[PDB]
Amino acid sequence: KYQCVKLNDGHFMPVLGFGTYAPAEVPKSKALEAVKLAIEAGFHHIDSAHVYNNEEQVGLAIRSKIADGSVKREDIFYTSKLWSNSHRPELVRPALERSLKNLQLDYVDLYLIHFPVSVKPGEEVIPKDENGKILFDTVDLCATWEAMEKCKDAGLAKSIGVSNFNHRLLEMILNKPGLKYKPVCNQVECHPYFNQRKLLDFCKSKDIVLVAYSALGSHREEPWVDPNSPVLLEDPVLCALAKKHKRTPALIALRYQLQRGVVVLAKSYNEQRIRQNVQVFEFQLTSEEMKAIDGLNRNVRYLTLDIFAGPPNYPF
Ligand SMILES: NC(=O)c1ccc[n+]([C@@H]2O[C@H](COP(=O)([O-])OP(=O)(O)OC[C@H]3O[C@@H](n4cnc5c(N)ncnc54)[C@H](OP(=O)(O)O)[C@@H]3O)[C@@H](O)[C@H]2O)c1
Ligand SMILES: CC1=C(CC(=O)O)c2cc(F)ccc2/C1=C\c1ccc([S@](C)=O)cc1
Repeated sequence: KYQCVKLNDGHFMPVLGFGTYAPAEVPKSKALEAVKLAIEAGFHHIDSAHVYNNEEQVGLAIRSKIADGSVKREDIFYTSKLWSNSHRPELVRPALERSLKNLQLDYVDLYLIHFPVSVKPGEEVIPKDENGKILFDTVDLCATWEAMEKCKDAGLAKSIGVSNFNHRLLEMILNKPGLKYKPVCNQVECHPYFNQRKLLDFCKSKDIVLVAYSALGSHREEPWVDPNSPVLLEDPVLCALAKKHKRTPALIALRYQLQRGVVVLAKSYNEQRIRQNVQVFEFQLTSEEMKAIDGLNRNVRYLTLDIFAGPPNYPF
């Protein structure tokens, strides 16, 4: 057994997920080893994406742990994400199918619209013209969503949701004429320096689960994250709580999200830290402790993805 939350489509999501994105100079071979270790350690939820260029490796890890008897498919919750070169409705299903072919899995547990800004179709994930300008596309995300809905009806994705959607964009889905399935989740950046209280409350009001990414304060990889940004795990309140509980500031940050009703992801490729992260289920924080962490909030967004800024659907 393991701790899960019931989603608004009746499916269940394990409340601690393993993040698999790593910076491009980390060999992709490391994702295979990391995901096996995560499963060994007790992660039952794995988070990936077409754009991470690791599905072949993450799929092999998963297949390997099923084929060797360590786990059944039904006790792995695997997430993929639809990349912005395949937002046009007729391209959605084929993108899910290529992900599944690369994974050698029959279905994904969850399939997300990765990012609301669309780019031109084709093999290149960031297509650019000869002058280096990103080739943006104009796509109605309500039509993208209908195509997602069909992928759920075909059984290829058990559940569907979104990522990096703001209030306006969620409403655009929620208020869609003929809407068949709400998003089960909105995966977004969330941590004690950016606690997303406002959007969290909105999502709760609509029974959408907020899935927190960069919950340990991000990979901090340039140029995507401003190296001047404060180091979350160096926070003195988190480090003092850690010290007090004989845990680590990472565990404190992760426990904070579980108690506030958020599903939390944690990436690590390091064997010790992978094992340590499942200890989030071994301790609890008091109301006073929780309030102290709410106090750390400071409007710090680490991951702007501002290479996609300009178009109206840029969410930040
Ligand atoms: N939907 C989206 O657009 C989106 C955006 C960003 C991320 N994500 C997903 O969310 C996942 C997590 O976000 P993310 O990678 O920014 O990083 P994140 O989990 O905040 O973690 C960042 C850093 O924490 C380190 N770490 C892990 N456990 C630790 C521990 N116990 N003590 C000290 N350090 C620890 C990792 O290094 P080691 O590997 O060496 O441990 C990693 O570099 C990604 O892999 C991806 O699946 C999705
Ligand atoms: C959407 C996305 C994210 C968020 C995530 O982890 O889900 C991400 C995070 C990073 F630190 C760097 C890139 C990405 C990214 C997509 C992406 C963009 C350009 C490239 S390069 C120019 O080919 C590769 C990937």
